[PDB]
Amino acid sequence: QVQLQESGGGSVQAGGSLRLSCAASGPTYSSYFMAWFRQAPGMEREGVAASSYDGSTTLYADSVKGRFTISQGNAKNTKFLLLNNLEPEDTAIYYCALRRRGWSNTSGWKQPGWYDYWGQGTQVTV
Amino acid sequence: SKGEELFTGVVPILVELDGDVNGHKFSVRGEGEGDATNGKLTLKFICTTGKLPVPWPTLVTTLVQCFSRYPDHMKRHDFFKSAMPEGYVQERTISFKDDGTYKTRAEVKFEGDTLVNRIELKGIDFKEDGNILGHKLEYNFNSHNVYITADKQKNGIKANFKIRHNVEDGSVQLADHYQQNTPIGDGPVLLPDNHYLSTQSVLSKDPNEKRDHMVLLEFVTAAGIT
Repeated sequence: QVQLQESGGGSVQAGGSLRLSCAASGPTYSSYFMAWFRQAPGMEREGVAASSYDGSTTLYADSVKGRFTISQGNAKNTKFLLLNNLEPEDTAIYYCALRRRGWSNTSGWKQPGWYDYWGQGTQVTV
Repeated sequence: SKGEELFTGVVPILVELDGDVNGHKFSVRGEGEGDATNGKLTLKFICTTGKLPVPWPTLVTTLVQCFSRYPDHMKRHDFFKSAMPEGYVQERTISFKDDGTYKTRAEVKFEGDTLVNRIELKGIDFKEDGNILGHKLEYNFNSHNVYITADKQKNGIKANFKIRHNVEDGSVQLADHYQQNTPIGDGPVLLPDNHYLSTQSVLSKDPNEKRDHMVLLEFVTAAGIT
């Protein structure tokens, strides 16, 4: 039912920066808790960053070390993830994930089963 | 029945509505508290776009049945709390007699400590000087009984009930409600035997408030089993 535009990957040299995008087209009364996971070559999906619908809660994994920032988009359920100070260890495909189910707390945010709808991702290369 | 535990104590509520009736756009934001232990809701709604193009009483039903009080012997028939925190979808057709029709679609779920109701309302076929568009409705809301039945094939429930709005001329404008509710999540929910919810509401105004607004006080109880 609900659909996922994802954009703005690419390639950079060490230190550079890219901005990922993600928008959810669906019923305009729906809200989503939105995240990005990333998958290294033969390794598993790990959580990177996540943010509630209103931007009121914003969470980052330990690999981020305050280098990455989620910012709220122009429109209802659309957001950007700014990747700063990129290093080769951050090379991967970056998947947008959405949670439509309600939540009491965000303790589960790093599990892929916390979400409901996934993207195809985008490549990020340094 | 595990989500029952989220409604012990007092719960903040946020309501958000985006509406369109015969082309007139408008937004409503509401905030308040609910106390399911006593089946009591206190809320203050504000039209953020300006003057509300419909009478406030016609939006009461659209603007969180999970705050109803279910007696202990009826707990297993409370669908609405069983869906939480994951939440449910609530869809209505509201057919006003010899006037237009509202169609509404809404998500009711938790977003942290707050129970949120986001609504999209669509109104068509309203005569530009009917009781609705011609703001001819009394600022009050009569007591009603909401009859609930199960919808086993959509793992949710249905409800049918009649709302009787008092017209400023002594007559009564009625509004037929058809409603279905579905879990958002996959986890299990309580599906009930036919009961009803008995409701009573008080509407008022905040004297310090200049925006078009509605203060609402509601008391809802479940009844009708054993």
